[PDB]
Amino acid sequence: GSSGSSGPPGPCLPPRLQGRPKAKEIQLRWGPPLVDGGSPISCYSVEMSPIEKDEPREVYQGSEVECTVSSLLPGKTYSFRLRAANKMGFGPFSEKCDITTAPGSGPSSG
Repeated sequence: GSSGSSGPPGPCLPPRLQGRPKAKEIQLRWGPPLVDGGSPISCYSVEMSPIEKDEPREVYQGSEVECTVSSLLPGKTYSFRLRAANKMGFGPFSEKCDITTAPGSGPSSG
């Protein structure tokens, strides 16, 4: 029994830093939201921003729930967010999760 009308997905959850972060890169792993606005999600969007300065910019966008950010600074924190989109549109971002990159280290493997 329909209630009203479909729409964008609710506030998704914050991405969980996958494995271990890097100097200028970081891995994340999130999942599908509970409230898809009634419609089956289509694509997600991760907007990262340097806690230091409010400069949010879509760093990832696809159908997967796990990606790897790059072009960042080591020993520095970065507020990441998450948002899902459906046939209706994009919804609100998730809780800004602050993640501190690596202090800069590692062997020479290529």
